[PDB]
Amino acid sequence: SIVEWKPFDIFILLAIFANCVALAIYIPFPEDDSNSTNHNLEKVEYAFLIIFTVETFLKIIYVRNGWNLLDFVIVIVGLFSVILEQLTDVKALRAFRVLRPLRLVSGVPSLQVVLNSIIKAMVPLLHIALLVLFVIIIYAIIG
Amino acid sequence: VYFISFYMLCAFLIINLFVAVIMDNFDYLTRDWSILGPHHLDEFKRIW
Amino acid sequence: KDMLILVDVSGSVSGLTLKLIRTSVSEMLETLSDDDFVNVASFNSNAQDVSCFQHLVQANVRNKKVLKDAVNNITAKGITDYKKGFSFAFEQLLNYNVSR
Amino acid sequence: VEMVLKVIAFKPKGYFSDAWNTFDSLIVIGSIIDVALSESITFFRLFRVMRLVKLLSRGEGIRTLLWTFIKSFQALPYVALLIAMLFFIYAVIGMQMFGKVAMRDNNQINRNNNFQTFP
Amino acid sequence: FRNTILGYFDYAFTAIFTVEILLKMTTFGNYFNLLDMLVVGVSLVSFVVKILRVLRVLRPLRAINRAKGLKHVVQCVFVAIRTIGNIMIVTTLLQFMFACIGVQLFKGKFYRCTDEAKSNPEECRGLFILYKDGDVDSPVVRERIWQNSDFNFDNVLSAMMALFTVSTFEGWPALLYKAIDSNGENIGPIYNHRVEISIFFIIYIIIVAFFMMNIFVGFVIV
Amino acid sequence: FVSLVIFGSFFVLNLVLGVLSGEFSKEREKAKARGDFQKLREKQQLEE
Amino acid sequence: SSSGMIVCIYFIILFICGNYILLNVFLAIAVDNLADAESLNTAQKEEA
Amino acid sequence: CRAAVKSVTFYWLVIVLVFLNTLTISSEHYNQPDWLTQIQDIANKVLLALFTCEMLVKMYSLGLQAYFVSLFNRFDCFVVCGGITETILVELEIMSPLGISVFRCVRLLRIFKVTRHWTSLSNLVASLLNSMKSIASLLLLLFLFIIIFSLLGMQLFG
Amino acid sequence: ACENKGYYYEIPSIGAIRINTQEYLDVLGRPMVLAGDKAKQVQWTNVYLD
Ligand SMILES: *[C@@H]1O[C@H](CO)[C@@H](O[C@@H]2O[C@H](CO)[C@@H](O)[C@H](O)[C@H]2NC(C)=O)[C@H](O)[C@H]1NC(C)=O
Ligand SMILES: [Ca+2]
Repeated sequence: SIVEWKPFDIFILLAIFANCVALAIYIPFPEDDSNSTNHNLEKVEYAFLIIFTVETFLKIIYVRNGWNLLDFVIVIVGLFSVILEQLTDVKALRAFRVLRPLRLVSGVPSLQVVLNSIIKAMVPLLHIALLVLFVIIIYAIIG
Repeated sequence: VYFISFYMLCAFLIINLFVAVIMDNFDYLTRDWSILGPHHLDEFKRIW
Repeated sequence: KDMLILVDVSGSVSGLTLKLIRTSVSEMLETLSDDDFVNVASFNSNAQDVSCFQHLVQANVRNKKVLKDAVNNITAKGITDYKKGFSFAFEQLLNYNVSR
Repeated sequence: VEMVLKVIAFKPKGYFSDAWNTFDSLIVIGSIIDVALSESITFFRLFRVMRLVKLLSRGEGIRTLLWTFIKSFQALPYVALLIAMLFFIYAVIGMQMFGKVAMRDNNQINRNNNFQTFP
Repeated sequence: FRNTILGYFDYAFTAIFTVEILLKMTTFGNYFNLLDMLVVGVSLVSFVVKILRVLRVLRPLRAINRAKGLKHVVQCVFVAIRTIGNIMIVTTLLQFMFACIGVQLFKGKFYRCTDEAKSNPEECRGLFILYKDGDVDSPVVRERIWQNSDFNFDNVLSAMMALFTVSTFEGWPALLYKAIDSNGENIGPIYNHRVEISIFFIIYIIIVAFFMMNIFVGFVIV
Repeated sequence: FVSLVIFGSFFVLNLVLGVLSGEFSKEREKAKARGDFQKLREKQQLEE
Repeated sequence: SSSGMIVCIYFIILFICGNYILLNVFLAIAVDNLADAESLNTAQKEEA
Repeated sequence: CRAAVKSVTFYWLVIVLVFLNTLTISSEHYNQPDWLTQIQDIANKVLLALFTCEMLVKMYSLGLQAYFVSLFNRFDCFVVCGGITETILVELEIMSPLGISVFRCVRLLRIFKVTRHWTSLSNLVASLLNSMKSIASLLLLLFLFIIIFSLLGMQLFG
Repeated sequence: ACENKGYYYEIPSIGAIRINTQEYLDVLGRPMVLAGDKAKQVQWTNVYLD
């Protein structure tokens, strides 16, 4: 009978930012090169994925909400990537970890409504986008 | 001065034409299809 | 001189900075004479010779051509390990099995 | 076949009343004469794609959006005259000044970009 | 030959306008009238000459007073210009401060030699061996010149012009990566010396190019 | 290419800018009834 | 050639969804904050 | 002394000092003559002294607690204090070659004193200052959008 | 470089390859000059084209 309210509701939100920071100091060296910082960051990512996994069973009581659906996807894909990476374009599958900073938008309703108001102003522009698509197709065929 | 003045004047005149054209369509750009409009009257004419 | 060229062939040296290394080694081998003994080795998490010599050679026109050809055929891949690279280089200068 | 079926069904005198059917004649006549020359030759072959908009523009959510803007561009034709006048005046002025600059290949004043001719 | 042929067309064309300008003066005796006498006047006086050849581009502007629609559209432009004159005084004053800041930051730091091996004016002299397209087997002898950048921040005017070019969003990455390499007062660049100097360009672009230009269009719309 | 830039870019950018500016006015006139301008007006009037 | 040409959809989504947000972040501010300046001015011109 | 502050001969005299402050900043150039830096750095101290005397006059003439309500006076006294700080800093054993150029920017802000009385500019400034919680909220979402795509590019093309 | 009596070099471009790969002989010549007049011996090179 797990209960959630405000005890860690800011703790997990700050952990999201800490993981975003840890994703910014990882230098992608060419041709599978690396240094000590990346070596430590791999073990830090292990611990960061542990916390996210530990917070998917307590928030399971959710399974249909879009935000929670993405939150569960960016955890299950990370677990699958870790599992299949340990038993070895594997390194390109960890590109789902950049959606974790996007998780922070749902934690702040004040900033969450702004994004909703931005997407809700995109429906009227769909006709113009559809017109642009036909113009592109016609000009490509003419060329 | 030739190129700077041309790039300033041309941009100002192009946005002047854009906003001038947009001004003529505030009836359609703020139509509010929900309540009423000439589209309903056209539909009525075709049905009649 | 008993020269021994250590070449970094790790991942980070791929690209323009490897073409500069291969040219630098080629121009460096031109400052050696028949009284000089040289060998070329490369390390990327594992140190190995870039050619068939495995030890110091007289660095004459015949031997320098082989080293130059092998240097122009190296590739960049892997991680960097200076501890393994320098141990390999220090071991080849302590050989004394052959003429130096 | 579609054209010959519509003409004998829509009383040709009235068939040219519609603007869509009259503009569809050129493509059909254009496409029927290119086949005979397959064994000056692309003028009609190029307009074979123009039949797309003749029926993929019937949605009255994108056609009215176009029409309300084309019908507004011609309602203000003197505004584009200012842009035309500005272009003419600046092109003519640049012609005397920078029209004698040499045409090289590695510069920005080259065979494709120069002030030598009014176009 | 075309100029000579077109030279006879103006002969006749200028006669007509002299006939009409005197014809109207018979029945009259606005600033729009002086321009008509000026356009035909510059073609007459021309009969240095380079300035009079350029000053006769006023011919298409003689139809402003002879078209009601064109005159009304022209007057609306000057009506709108005076209204947008408040935001022009602000975006010009704000650009001047950024130009002064850029003068303080990169005042004479955009110098470089022809070959990227000499990093001061003393060594950047004489000839040097240039290798085409990176090939070490195709050398060519070239002269090394210690030359400035095309868009520099030496004074407040060059800085203002470079900032204008940046605010037009054209060629600004080149200036950004040239300013990041800016090492010192009179010495050559170093690859990625101060990446953190990009904050100046980012702030300028956000404040002027993105904000001050969109506020202009919005104000016109309102 | 010249007709592609005029139609593809200049025509479309006019459409995008106009339609977007018609939604801003639509969302401003609807929020005017709430009293957002009233709160700004009373605070500005209570300063001088 | 090969299948490396499909990664061009990264620079297309970024340019399309980036230049669209910039018109909802820098134009939506000038037509909702400055649109009030005129209102204020007009309201301050009638109370003065 | 309020009769020498709320007058027309003092506001129109402060504008001249502000203009002379802008003139000494918008005059530096590469390889400037040695005689120009002397004028620049003597006008520096002299005009800074005049500005701090003006601040002392406009600090104890109407009320000290009513000045903090106005944002401009608190903003301008900050610039005055910063300016008086560096005069001894430069002349003392703190050279800071990069610190000399950075502060001139922080001391060239005194040009906003010619835009205080607009009534056509501040009317929209007061409107955009009220919507700061939305202005800084749209920007923080644009920054988050830029961060995610930068992190994604760091993986694909790193 | 100098914890082991050596010297450090920069080669940022092709133009610096020719000069920086021959300056290591200055360091190697330090013990020869400090020897004094015992290092002033005449040597003869291999046969080469002038
Ligand atoms: C030659 O090199 C080897 C290895 O580098 C030296 O080591 C000995 O090699 C010989 C033959 O392989 C054997 O005696 C042993 O395997 C090695 N160790 C010892 C203690 O002998 C060897 O000393 C060098 N010299 C000679 C003459 O072989
Ligand atoms: Ca490395």
